[PDB]
Amino acid sequence: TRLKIVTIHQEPFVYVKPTMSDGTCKEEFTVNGDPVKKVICTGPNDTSPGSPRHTVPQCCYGFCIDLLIKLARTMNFTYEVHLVADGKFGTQERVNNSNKKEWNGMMGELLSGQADMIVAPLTINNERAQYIEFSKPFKYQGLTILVKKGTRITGINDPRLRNPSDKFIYATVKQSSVDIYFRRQVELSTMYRHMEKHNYESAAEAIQAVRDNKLHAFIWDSAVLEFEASQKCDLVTTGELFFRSGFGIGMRKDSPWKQNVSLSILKSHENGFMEDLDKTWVRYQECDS
Ligand SMILES: O=c1[nH]c2ccccc2n2c(S)nnc12
Repeated sequence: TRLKIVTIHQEPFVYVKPTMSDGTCKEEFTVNGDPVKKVICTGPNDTSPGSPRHTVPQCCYGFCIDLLIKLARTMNFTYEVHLVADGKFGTQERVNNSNKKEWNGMMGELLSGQADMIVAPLTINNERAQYIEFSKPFKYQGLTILVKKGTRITGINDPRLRNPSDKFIYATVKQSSVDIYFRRQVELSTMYRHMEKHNYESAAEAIQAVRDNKLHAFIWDSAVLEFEASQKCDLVTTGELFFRSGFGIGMRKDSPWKQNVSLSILKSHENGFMEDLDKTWVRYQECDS
């Protein structure tokens, strides 16, 4: 009767921290002085490779955890939370050198029944929606560009992007959905020729490169980038959001929970719950002084 929830490590939607020796979560508080709600999430012990605990209890919290808690109380279900084993959101890939394709990441865990519900900043798109159901979006999604403050880029149609040169370096994260999407679009091939020269192994490295003036612009999720930029006085996002969609809760097709998850989200938009989440989680009060 208890739902298996899969989520993924992605601040500020889901923070992942160790439990204490007792197996409890450290008591912490929000800017408003409310207790941070924390759940126990088991997941791959990436922090301690070599540990005899391969799958380890950890403390999860953030925007998506508050939202999970709201859903559970509103729809009266119990749950246990785990972090996706391969650390991925989910793409469809050929397996075993055949023509059979399988989803990995959280998409795969949902389809195989290792998860009953995906609660994460999971981007709604047409290909995913062929295989699962999304709720109404709890938050809107798009890409944006991270730059040093002062750098002016209008957005995706900016000439320094559309007509690239070594004078203005931009990039994204290798093997991310952004990377995979860009590399397959005829319309983006000129941009991609530039980007594949500069793509970074991880978002954190790319963000640091922008601070270090080693990368001029980083193309990534706008929620992640706006969160990161708010921490740093010398970092800003710039240009119009682009390639937009929304984040939704994911469930298997014809799930008995789908309508109720959507109604709960619509209620939360209307009553100010979602806006309160945005206030609590999404932006620093001010840049580091
Ligand atoms: O559903 C997603 N959500 C994502 C949210 C933030 C950053 C990357 C995300 N992502 C990637 S890469 N691939 N799928 C996703």
